[PDB]
Amino acid sequence: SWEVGCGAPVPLVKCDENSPYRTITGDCNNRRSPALGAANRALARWLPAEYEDGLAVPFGWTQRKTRNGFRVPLAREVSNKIVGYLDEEGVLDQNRSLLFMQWGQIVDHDLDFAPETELGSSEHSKVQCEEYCIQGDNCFPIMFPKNDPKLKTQGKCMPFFRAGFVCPTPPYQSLARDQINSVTSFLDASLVYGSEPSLASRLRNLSSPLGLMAVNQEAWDHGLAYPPFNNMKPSPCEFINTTARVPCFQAGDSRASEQILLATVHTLLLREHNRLARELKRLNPHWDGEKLYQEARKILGAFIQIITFRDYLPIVLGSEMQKWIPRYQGYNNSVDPRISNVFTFAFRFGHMEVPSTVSRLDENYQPRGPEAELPLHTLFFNTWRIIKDGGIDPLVRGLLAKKSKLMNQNKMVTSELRNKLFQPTHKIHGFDLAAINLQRCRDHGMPGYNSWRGFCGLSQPKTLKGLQAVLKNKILAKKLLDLYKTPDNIDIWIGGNAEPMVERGRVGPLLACLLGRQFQQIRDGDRFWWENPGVFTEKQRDSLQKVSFSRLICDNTHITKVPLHAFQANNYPHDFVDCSAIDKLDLSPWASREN
Amino acid sequence: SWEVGCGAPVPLVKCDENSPYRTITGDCNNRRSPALGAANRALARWLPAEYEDGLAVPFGWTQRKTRNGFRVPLAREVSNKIVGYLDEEGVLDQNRSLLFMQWGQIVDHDLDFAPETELGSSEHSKVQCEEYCIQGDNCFPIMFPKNDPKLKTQGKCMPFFRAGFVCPTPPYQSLARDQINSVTSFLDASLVYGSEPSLASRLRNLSSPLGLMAVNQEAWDHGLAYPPFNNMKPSPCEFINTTARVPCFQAGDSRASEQILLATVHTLLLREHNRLARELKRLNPHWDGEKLYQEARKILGAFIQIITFRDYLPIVLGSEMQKWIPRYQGYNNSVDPRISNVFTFAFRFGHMEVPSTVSRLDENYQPRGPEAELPLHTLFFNTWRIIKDGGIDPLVRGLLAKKSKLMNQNKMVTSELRNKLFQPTHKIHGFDLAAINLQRCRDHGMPGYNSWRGFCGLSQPKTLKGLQAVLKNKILAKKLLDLYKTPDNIDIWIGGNAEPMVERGRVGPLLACLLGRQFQQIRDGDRFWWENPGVFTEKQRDSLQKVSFSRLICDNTHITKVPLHAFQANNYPHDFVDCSAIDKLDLSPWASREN
Ligand code: HEM
Ligand code: HEM
Ligand SMILES: *[C@@H]1O[C@H](CO)[C@@H](O[C@@H]2O[C@H](CO)[C@@H](O[C@H]3O[C@H](CO)[C@@H](O)[C@H](O)[C@@H]3O)[C@H](O)[C@H]2NC(C)=O)[C@H](O)[C@H]1NC(C)=O
Ligand SMILES: *[C@@H]1O[C@H](CO)[C@@H](O[C@@H]2O[C@H](CO)[C@@H](O[C@H]3O[C@H](CO)[C@@H](O)[C@H](O)[C@@H]3O)[C@H](O)[C@H]2NC(C)=O)[C@H](O)[C@H]1NC(C)=O
Ligand SMILES: *[C@@H]1O[C@H](CO)[C@@H](O[C@@H]2O[C@H](CO)[C@@H](O)[C@H](O)[C@H]2NC(C)=O)[C@H](O)[C@H]1NC(C)=O
Ligand SMILES: *[C@@H]1O[C@H](CO)[C@@H](O[C@@H]2O[C@H](CO)[C@@H](O)[C@H](O)[C@H]2NC(C)=O)[C@H](O)[C@H]1NC(C)=O
Ligand SMILES: *[C@@H]1O[C@H](CO)[C@@H](O[C@@H]2O[C@H](CO)[C@@H](O)[C@H](O)[C@H]2NC(C)=O)[C@H](O)[C@H]1NC(C)=O
Ligand SMILES: *[C@@H]1O[C@H](CO)[C@@H](O[C@@H]2O[C@H](CO)[C@@H](O)[C@H](O)[C@H]2NC(C)=O)[C@H](O)[C@H]1NC(C)=O
Ligand SMILES: *[C@@H]1O[C@H](CO)[C@@H](O)[C@H](O)[C@H]1NC(C)=O
Ligand SMILES: *[C@@H]1O[C@H](CO)[C@@H](O)[C@H](O)[C@H]1NC(C)=O
Ligand SMILES: [Ca+2]
Ligand SMILES: [Ca+2]
Repeated sequence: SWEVGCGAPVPLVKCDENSPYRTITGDCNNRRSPALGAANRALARWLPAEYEDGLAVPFGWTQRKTRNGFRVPLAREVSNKIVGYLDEEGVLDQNRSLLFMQWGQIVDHDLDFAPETELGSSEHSKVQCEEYCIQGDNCFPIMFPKNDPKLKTQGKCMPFFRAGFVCPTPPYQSLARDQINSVTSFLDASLVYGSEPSLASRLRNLSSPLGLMAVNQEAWDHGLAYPPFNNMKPSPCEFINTTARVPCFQAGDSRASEQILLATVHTLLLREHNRLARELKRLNPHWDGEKLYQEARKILGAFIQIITFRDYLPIVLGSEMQKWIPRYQGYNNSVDPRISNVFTFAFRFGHMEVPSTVSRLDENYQPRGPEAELPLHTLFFNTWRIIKDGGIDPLVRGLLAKKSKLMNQNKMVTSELRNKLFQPTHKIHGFDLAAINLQRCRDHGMPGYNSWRGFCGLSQPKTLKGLQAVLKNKILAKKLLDLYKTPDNIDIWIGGNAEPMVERGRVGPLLACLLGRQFQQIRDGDRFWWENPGVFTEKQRDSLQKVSFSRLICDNTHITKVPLHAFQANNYPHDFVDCSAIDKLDLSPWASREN
Repeated sequence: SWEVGCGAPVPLVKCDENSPYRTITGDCNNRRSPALGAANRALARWLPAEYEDGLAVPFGWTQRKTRNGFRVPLAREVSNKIVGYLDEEGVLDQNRSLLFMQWGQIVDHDLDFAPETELGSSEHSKVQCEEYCIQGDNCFPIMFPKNDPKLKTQGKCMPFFRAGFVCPTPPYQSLARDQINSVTSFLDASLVYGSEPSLASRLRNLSSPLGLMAVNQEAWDHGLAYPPFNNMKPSPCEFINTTARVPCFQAGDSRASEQILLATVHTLLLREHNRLARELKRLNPHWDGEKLYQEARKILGAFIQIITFRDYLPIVLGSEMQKWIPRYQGYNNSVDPRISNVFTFAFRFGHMEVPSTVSRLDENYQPRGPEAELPLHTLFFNTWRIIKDGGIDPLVRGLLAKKSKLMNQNKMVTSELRNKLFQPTHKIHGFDLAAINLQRCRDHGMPGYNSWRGFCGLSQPKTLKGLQAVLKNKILAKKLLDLYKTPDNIDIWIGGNAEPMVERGRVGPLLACLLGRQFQQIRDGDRFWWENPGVFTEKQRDSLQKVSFSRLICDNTHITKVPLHAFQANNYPHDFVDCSAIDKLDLSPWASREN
């Protein structure tokens, strides 16, 4: 039967039909099922939801209940007992640029986003959670264990809310809970253009009839632009440095400002749009604005798919790609292009690759000034360090020359992320990303480590001597279940990352499986995948295989010497070459001849 | 309506059932229904709650919904246009002592306390209501009209927190909201003995046999008692004058020290008890420390009741007393003894009987001192002016010799109360009792004015020519609805207080009703009312029939000249006689004898 409980707000689009262009909402990619893969629809489930009341309450809610006959360890304890580490000494991946984790957070962002629930924009229930730590309704506090340093400093807990679900979000019911994905499952640069038409036009210079993205009129970077400042007052980017008074940037996506390096690449993508539109305009003079805006948007998306599948995914899945992402072979009209719930917890591995400091290099890539080397922690929702401090050129260099953190079984998440996190809703710099990642698993109802090791075809260990075989490490295998008590209860985020990394990759057996599949599907089920016949022509493609992130730099900044392979470890004199040694993306084929 | 309801936090006890003594909590009075009339229950309702969303948002909080098709007047605006005046001359009630005014406030405090809501305990939210004046779930501001003084001087609005409701304290749903009465509904002098098991005890000197209430050990008044100071740091009493640094008095009821005059009678009471206990002890040598309290505590309540129904009510109601309060025909157990909500707004008529200043007289009832007449406003929460500047003797001569404030359709409430009211919570001296009152009606869900004229079975005016016939004042009737636009929307408090006084009484036909009905009720449903058989003996009564407030003054102060009728006007020295001229209350009939 179909006890299809309740429905949906949803921008209802009617498709065009023959149009050679992508819709904003994400609809119509599919002819037999339109809304399949669009924004604001429940995340998909590869495996049945696992809640305490089997229907919607998270494990670790009604203390006096267990799973599989045990008490689920507090989120914050899992973090301390197993996730943290004090000494940053030589904890850096050595064949991976910082760019390697920045491009990650970007592709993640183009694929998913489960809105937190906040009804409340005047509200004090908003406060019964930050100030009293009382579980009830959407408030699901992250309690602290004994002798947790935070206790003498911030309170009894860390405010935390449940992720919105389909249908409303308020007085919730009926069938097994499924949370929403407010973005589009396609690598369609929807972080640059948006997911709701309403906002996709706000982003637009629509007074000049030459298709351009709206840009800042009050701030500059050597005659180069920054995204437009966001409207809404009580923005956090202002709070950080009350004096400076420079707000967050506004982009197709709403997380663009979390950290100064994220904002930076958001600027390159915004910038590449314009070089492309202007260019096309000059070549196809008769072309009209709307035509420019989308031929550009199309060029750009092709870009995010080629960098992502040619340069980025090989080196994550490593030797497990050929196995999961077979070589492309046409639109498989019948493949779920949607993002599964788990994916959004399996692609969080990146969290473990964020270094504890971001540095600014000066034209010869030398640490510039008295404060070129800052703490990751003083960079969340920070834009003034950009507007009022050298622009983003010195930051882009950092990304090219400095390396990312390497996932170490006994150095998982830097404290800058596990102890001093800034949440846009709050005032302190004392939240924890690891703990959040852990309850958030429970909020969404994920099944356990074993039920997932299963989904992939790997042994489901039960003996502590068994966990050791997989994790290839005793003391980790031990600390782990002195907490969970059984392999069947370990949270996927942690349980997955605990595994050693596959050959020449950056994630193990289970993560490789969950990512591999997901990615293949949004690539085989996307009607606009660039390589699929019709979306572009033989000659347009030929020109597209020559793009590179290195080239992206050369055309939108004043950097001059850059690496051929922006994603691997590169020292400054040798591994760098002046831009004229690198391919250019010939937009000639885009030329349209009249008669 | 015979149905179920929210059974929230209430001290639970077991009815002994044959104890000749009232419980402190008020519980067990009623045999068939225990709770009835108990403290911390929430207020009898005589009419439907009227709220804007039919459940809990005050009328006039959502800035666009109406009442009966019309916008509700700002709380403060009514106060400026109607309630206030600038000449305090000729405003004195020629035939009513200041004491009149004062006994009314004692009888009220014995009957009802609706706690306003929250505190927080280190809160960022008390701050969001006294700075930005932002509306929000517990904070319902009082906004300042345009062209109002307070604007230039205090700010945008003055703080106001809705009053406590019954299932919760914090935030939620389903039934018409009701406020809590934290004091026993019977006239049992519990402003003295308290309404809580735990406080009730602490308030007594258990370090002796003698069964007495504990007195202050740091300061005495000419060899006489004072109540003990209150622990509470961030005390209002000390803030007034830091140099003096004299804390608030601790009494059976919180408000005990809002003003020098109230805190005063609060001592005569306290002293009355210790006397009785002491006295009883010698006539009954073998009694118990414990038997001493409540034989006295019984003697005391009975005292309140008498003065209230016998010298006091007969002059508030006047020719409407027989109509509502017939002669006692004994305990009618089928009568709801609880205080209705409206009573708590009907009784505030006394807010308009407070004169502009408070005096201090020398033993010849001559102004005593360089600063005898003190403007009222510098007396809210004042204690040092007692303990340190004179004693209570000078004040009590004040009450007996000075006059109250006559209610006058033109001068409603003193400016010492309209503009300069002090609240314990906050710092400045610029609040408005009148505006609090009006705001407070909408908070308590008070049905409109007409909905009450009807309830008492009186003409309901619809037109302006209609409202003039009742108020017997054209101009007023006009000012009133140039603001309310319709008789239906006039806030009870004012509308009630607007009607011209009844014969030989001090309230209009409406209030006469409300107040008459309420009082009769707490008297006919109180199993312990004194005239009731069993409660006190035939002889015991015959001796209680002579208690007088003049005698109270005598036995417990060093005043020797007092009037027979302490409630009306009395000029010195013709209306004053020697304390030897007034009766004494013989306790000989309380003499128990062995076999
Ligand atoms: C600071 C934060 C980052 C940089 C130090 C960072 C980085 C990444 C990378 C590199 C990712 C994948 C390659 C990635 C995936 C996802 N993140 Fe994370 N992130 C920072 C801070 C946050 C915060 C706060 C959140 C919200 C967490 C919550 O669940 O409440 C966050 C989330 C995510 C996320 C969820 C997307 C979604 O489903 O809505 C990823 C897939 N990041 N991040
Ligand atoms: C100062 C205050 C007084 C002295 C000038 C004063 C006096 C009286 C008298 C004489 C009353 C009866 C004849 C009387 C009744 C009630 N009051 Fe009032 N009062 C002073 C100050 C206040 C403040 C502040 C309040 C709270 C107002 C609010 O609505 O928030 C107050 C209340 C009341 C009240 C309500 C009891 C209740 O239902 O909770 C009376 C019946 N007074 N007062
Ligand atoms: C708040 O944001 C301010 C930006 O508007 C920032 O002010 C600037 O920072 C420093 C003050 O210490 C000065 O800048 C110089 O600092 C180093 C030397 O330490 C130089 O190498 C740099 O080139 C740079 O010129 C600026 O004078 C100052 N500007 C202003 C207006 O103060 C503050 O640092 C921020 N304050 C906080 C607490 O975050
Ligand atoms: C703060 O409270 C003080 C009382 O605790 C009060 O001071 C009192 O008033 C004056 C001191 O200024 C003294 O009274 C008079 O004393 C002799 C008469 O005997 C006169 O010659 C003096 O000039 C003075 O007028 C009291 O002794 C003094 N009380 C105490 C305990 O010191 C202040 O007036 C109060 N301040 C405010 C702002 O209210
Ligand atoms: C660092 O990573 C690079 C990137 O993969 C490695 O070079 C690749 O090596 C594989 C075979 O192992 C080849 O398919 C490619 O020709 C190489 N790609 C690039 C971009 O160079 C390199 O071997 C790694 N460095 C070390 C020391 O292992
Ligand atoms: C929209 O596009 C127009 C066209 O370029 C922008 O106007 C130019 O702005 C630059 C720098 O701000 C000036 O040097 C030129 O003089 C302007 N050109 C013309 C023809 O007026 C405009 O700034 C853009 N606005 C937004 C919000 O992006
Ligand atoms: C002041 O008010 C009281 C009560 O209203 C008056 O009391 C009545 O006075 C008249 C004499 O004029 C008689 O009807 C009664 O004997 C009194 N009853 C009471 C309870 O006192 C009082 O007398 C008024 N002042 C004057 C001079 O009448
Ligand atoms: C509690 O009651 C006792 C019993 O009388 C009080 O004790 C006497 O207090 C007087 C007055 O200060 C002293 O002169 C006596 O010396 C005390 N006698 C005894 C046996 O203690 C006591 O002061 C009272 N305390 C309180 C706080 O009320
Ligand atoms: C797509 O589905 C078809 C239909 O069953 C099948 O030929 C094949 O498994 C899929 N093709 C690709 C390229 O994935
Ligand atoms: C007792 O109260 C009941 C209920 O209000 C009422 O019927 C009647 O007035 C009273 N009975 C007598 C005999 O007075
Ligand atoms: Ca997308
Ligand atoms: Ca009482």
